[PDB]
Amino acid sequence: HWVVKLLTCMTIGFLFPMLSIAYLISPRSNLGLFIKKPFIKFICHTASYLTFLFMLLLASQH
Amino acid sequence: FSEFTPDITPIMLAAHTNNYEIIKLLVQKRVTIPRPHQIRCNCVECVSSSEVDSLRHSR
Amino acid sequence: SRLNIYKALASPSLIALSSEDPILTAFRLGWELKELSKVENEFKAEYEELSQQCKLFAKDLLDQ
Amino acid sequence: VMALKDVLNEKLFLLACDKGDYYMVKKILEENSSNCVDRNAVTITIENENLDILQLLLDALLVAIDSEVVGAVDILLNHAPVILAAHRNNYEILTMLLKQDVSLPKPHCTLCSAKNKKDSLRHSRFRLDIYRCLASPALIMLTEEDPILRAFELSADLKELSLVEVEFRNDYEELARQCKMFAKDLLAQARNSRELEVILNHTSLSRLKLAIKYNQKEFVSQSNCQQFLNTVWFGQMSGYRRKPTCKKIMTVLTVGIFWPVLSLCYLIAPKSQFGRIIHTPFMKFIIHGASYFTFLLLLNLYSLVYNEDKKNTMGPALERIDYLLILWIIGMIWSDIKRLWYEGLEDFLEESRNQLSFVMNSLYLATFALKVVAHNKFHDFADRKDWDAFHPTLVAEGLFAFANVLSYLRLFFMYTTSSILGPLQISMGQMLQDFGKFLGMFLLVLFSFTIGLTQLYDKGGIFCEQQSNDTFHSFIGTCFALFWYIFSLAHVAIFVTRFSYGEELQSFVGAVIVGTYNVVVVIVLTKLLVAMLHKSFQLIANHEDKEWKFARAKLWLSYFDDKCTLPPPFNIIPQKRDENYQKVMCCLVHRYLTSMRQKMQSTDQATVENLNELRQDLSKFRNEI
Amino acid sequence: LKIVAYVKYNGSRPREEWEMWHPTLIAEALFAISNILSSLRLISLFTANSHLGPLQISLGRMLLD
Amino acid sequence: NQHYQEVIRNLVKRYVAAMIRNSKTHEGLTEENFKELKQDISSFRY
Ligand SMILES: CCCCCCCC/C=C/CCCCCCCC(=O)OC[C@H](CO)OC(=O)CCCCCCCCCCCCCCC
Ligand SMILES: CC(C)CCC[C@@H](C)[C@H]1CC[C@H]2[C@@H]3CC=C4C[C@@H](OC(=O)CCC(=O)O)CC[C@]4(C)[C@H]3CC[C@]12C
Ligand SMILES: [Zn+2]
Repeated sequence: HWVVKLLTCMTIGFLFPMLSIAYLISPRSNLGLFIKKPFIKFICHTASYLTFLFMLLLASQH
Repeated sequence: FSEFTPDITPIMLAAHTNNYEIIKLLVQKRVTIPRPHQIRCNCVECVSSSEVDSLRHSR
Repeated sequence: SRLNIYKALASPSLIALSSEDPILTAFRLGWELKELSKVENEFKAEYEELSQQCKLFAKDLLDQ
Repeated sequence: VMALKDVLNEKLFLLACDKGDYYMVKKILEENSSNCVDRNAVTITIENENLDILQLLLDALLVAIDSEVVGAVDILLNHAPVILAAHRNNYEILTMLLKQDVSLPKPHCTLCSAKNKKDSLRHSRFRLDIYRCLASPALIMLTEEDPILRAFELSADLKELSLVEVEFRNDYEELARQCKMFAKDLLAQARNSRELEVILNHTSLSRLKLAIKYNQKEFVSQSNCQQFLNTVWFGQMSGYRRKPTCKKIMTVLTVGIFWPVLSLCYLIAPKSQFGRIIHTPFMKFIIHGASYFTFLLLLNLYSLVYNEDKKNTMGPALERIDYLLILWIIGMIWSDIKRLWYEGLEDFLEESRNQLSFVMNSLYLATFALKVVAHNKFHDFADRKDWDAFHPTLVAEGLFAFANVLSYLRLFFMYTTSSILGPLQISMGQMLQDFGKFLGMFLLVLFSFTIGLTQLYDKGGIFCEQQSNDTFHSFIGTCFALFWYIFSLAHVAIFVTRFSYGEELQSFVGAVIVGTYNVVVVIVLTKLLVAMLHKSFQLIANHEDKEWKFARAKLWLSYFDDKCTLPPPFNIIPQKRDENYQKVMCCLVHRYLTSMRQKMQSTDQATVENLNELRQDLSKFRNEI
Repeated sequence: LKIVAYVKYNGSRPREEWEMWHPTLIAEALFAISNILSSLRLISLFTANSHLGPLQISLGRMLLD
Repeated sequence: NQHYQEVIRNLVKRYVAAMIRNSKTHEGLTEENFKELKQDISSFRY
C-alpha cells in the first residue's frame, strides 16, 4: 500500500547523511554499495535538496 | 426453443421488416392488427395484464 | 525527383530487405527526413509523414 | 549510389498442391514411389480447404484453427491447441476439441519466481495467454454451470491484474470489458417477468446486489434490469405512475407532511393498512427525507428563539430546543453503526454521504460536551466583549456553526433521484478528480513565492479597513495575502507592497515579485485548468446516462432492506430453485447463440462464395477425369 | 556583493539614511529572488509521479503559444 | 555482431508475415484465384 512506500521513502531519506559518509569511507562495504542503487540515490538527492529548502525556510524567519 | 415471442403475427413481422412487396401480399388477405389503448388507460384488462405480467405487456 | 528518391528509400520492405540493421537505418533516415521538412517549407507534410513511417517501422520491428 | 542486395520434383510437388491438383499429385506420389519450404507441403493444402487433396496427402494443426477451418481440424483430429481455439472465440471446434478430456493450469510461488529470473517476458506472455482463453464467451457457456456469476467474478479478477501489471494495462482492461458485455447480453434474452425474477433473485435480490458490488454498470442499465427495479421501488403503488404530474406532487406533499403520524402508526400497529405504508420503498424514502427536513428547520429556528439576555451569559443552560436536537443526533448516530455493522468498514467508508456524516456527528458531540462543561465551570455574568478569546463558550459556538454547513451539504445525494438534475450532479462529481491534480502544482507555487516575499519584508493585515504592509511580516500572513489574489476581484491593493519608511528599491522589487505571481497563477494556471475541464467533460458526456442509472440504482437498493425502517428520532425508541435456474439458463444460453449468429452472419458472402467453390471443384474434376 | 559591502564599510548607520543603490539592499533583494527561484526547481521532480508527471509535460508543451 | 544478426534475421521474418495477415482483413480475392485454378485445369486439358 502507498503508506508503506511513503514510510520507507521517509526512512531512507532521513538516513541519507549516514549513507553518504558510508559511501565516502568505503565503497567496498555493504553500506557503500547500498547507495549505488539508482532509486536510493534519487531518494538521497531529493532528501538533500529538501533539507536545503528547509534550511532556506529558517533564514526567512530571521 | 421458439425464435419469436408468442404475440408475433405474420403481418406484424412483415411490417417490422418494412418490405413493400411482402406487406402488399399479406394485406391482400385482409389481416388485422390489434389496436392499442391510451397511454394512461386505467381499465380492468390493462390493470390485470400489468399486475400479472408487466414485462410481456410492455413488450 | 528528390521527393521520389526519399519516398523510395523510406519503404519498410526495402529497409527490411537491403539493410544490415534496419533499426539504425530507420533511426537515421527518420531524423534526416525530419530535418528536411524544416528546409523544404512547401513539402513539409510529406516529409513528416515519411519520418513517422520510419519511426512506426522501427517500433513495429521492436514489437516482434 | 548504393546497390541493393538481399542480406525439381519437390517444386513440381509444391506447385501442384497449391492450385486444386489432385490426380497428378497422385501421379507425383506414384513417381516418388518408384517437407519442402517455399512448410510441410501440407499446410498449403490445409489453408486451401482442399480436403480431398489433403486426405490424399495424409494417406499445421495450429494453422488450421488460425484459419477457423472446421473441416481441416476435423480431418486433422481424425487423422495448447485448445488455448488458441478459445482465442478465436468460436463454438464448433471448441466443442469438438473439448470432447476429449482437456485441462488448463491455473495461474498464480517460489518455483514461479525461479522461472521469472530466467525469462520474464515469456512468463508474462503465458499468463496473459491463459487469461484471454478463460475470458472467452464461448468457453464460459460450454464449461461453466453459472455463466452470469462466472463473468462477474472474472471481470473483477481481470481489473485487479491490470493495476499490478502496469505494462499490460491496456490488454487486461480490454478483457474485463469483454466479460462485462457478455453477461449483459445474456440478460437481454429474458422474455417475461417469471424468467426475470428467477435470474435476479438466485443465491449461490442477491444477483442484483452482486452486480452493484462488482461495478457492473452495463448490466444495471439494461432495460430488463431497469424495468424490474421500477416495480419493486414503487411496490403496491403502481398507480402512482398513472397519476398526472399535478396529482403526483399532492401525494408526495401529503405523505411528507404527515410523516410523524405514519411513523407512529407502524410502531403500534405494524400490520394495519397505515402500518404497511412504510414497507414500500418509495414512501420510506419520502418519510426519511421529510424527517431530515425538519431537523434543518430546527437549526434555523435555533437563533430566532434565542433569548437576547443569554448573549451576555457565560454559562447558559440547555433549552428545550436543545434537547430536541440531542434526540435527533443520537438517532442519526444510532443508524450509522447499524449500517456500518451490517456492511463493513470499507463498504461504508466508500460513499461520500457517509463520510460527511462522520465529521458532522463528531462536531455535534463536541459542542454539546463543551456546553455542559461550561455551564458547570464558568457561570459568571459578564459582557461578551470581556471574555477570553479561547473561552469554552466561544469554542462551542465555532464548532456548532461549522457543523451546520456540513448538515446542509448532505442534501446532494437527493439530486440523484431526479431525472433532470441527476445526470448533471453525477457529471460534476467526476470532474472533481481533475481539480485535485491542479492543487498539487498550485500548492508549490504558493509556497515558493511565500518564502521570497517574507524574506524581503520581515527584515524591514489585509483584514483592516486600511490594509498595510504588516501582512508580509509573517509566514501565515503572507500565505493569506497571496491566497486572495487568485480571484482577480481586487481583494488586496498594491499599496500593501510599499515599505512604510522608505526602501525605494526594495519596494519596487516586491511589486515585481507580486506581479509575476499574478501572471503565473491568474493568467497561466487558471486558463490551463479550464482547458482540461473542456477536454475531460467531453469524454464524460458520452457515458452520462449509464453512470447516472448506476448511481440511482445504488441509492434505491439501500431502501429495499428492512433493517432500517423508522426515521431517526423514532429509531432510538425500542435444489428446487437450482433446477429452475438451470432451465432458464439453458434457454438464455441457446437464445444468445442463435441471436449472435445473425449479428455477424448477414452479408452471406461465404454462401455464394461456397457455391462458387463447389462450381470450381466440379470444373477441376471434369477435365481431370 | 556581501563581501564588497563588508570591505567597503566599517561603521554603522541608520537604514533610513542609506542611498537606494547601497550594496546591502541589492544583496538582500538578490537573495530573496534566488530563494524564489530555488523553490521552483522542484517542478522537475514531478516527472517521476504517474499523476503529476503527465500534467507537467502538457504544461511545458503549451508554453510556445 | 553474430548474435545481433541472428535476432534481426528472425524479427524481419515475423514482420513480413505479420502485416500480410493483418492486411488479410481486406483479402476476399480467394474466388479470383479459384478462376486461376479453372484456367490451370484448362491448360492441363490442352
Ligand atoms: C508553473 C509555471 C507556469 C509558467 C510560468 C511562466 C509564465 C510566463 C510569464 C511569466 C511572467 C513574467 C513576469 C511578468 C510580470 C512582471 C511584473 C510586473 O510587471 O509587475 C509590475 C511592476 C511593478 O509595478 O512594474 C514593472 O515591472 C515595470 C514594467 C512593466 C511593464 C508593463 C508590463 C510588461 C508586459 C507584461 C505582460 C504579462 C502578461 C500579461 C497578459 C495579459
Ligand atoms: C508545498 C510544500 C509543502 C512543498 C511541496 C514539495 C513538492 C512539490 C515535492 C517535494 C518532494 C517531492 C516528491 C519527492 C519524490 C517523489 C517520489 C516519486 O516516485 C518515486 O520515485 C517512488 C515510487 C512512487 O512512489 O511512485 C514520485 C514523485 C515524488 C512523490 C515527488 C513529488 C513532488 C514532491 C512532493
Ligand atoms: Zn385499458
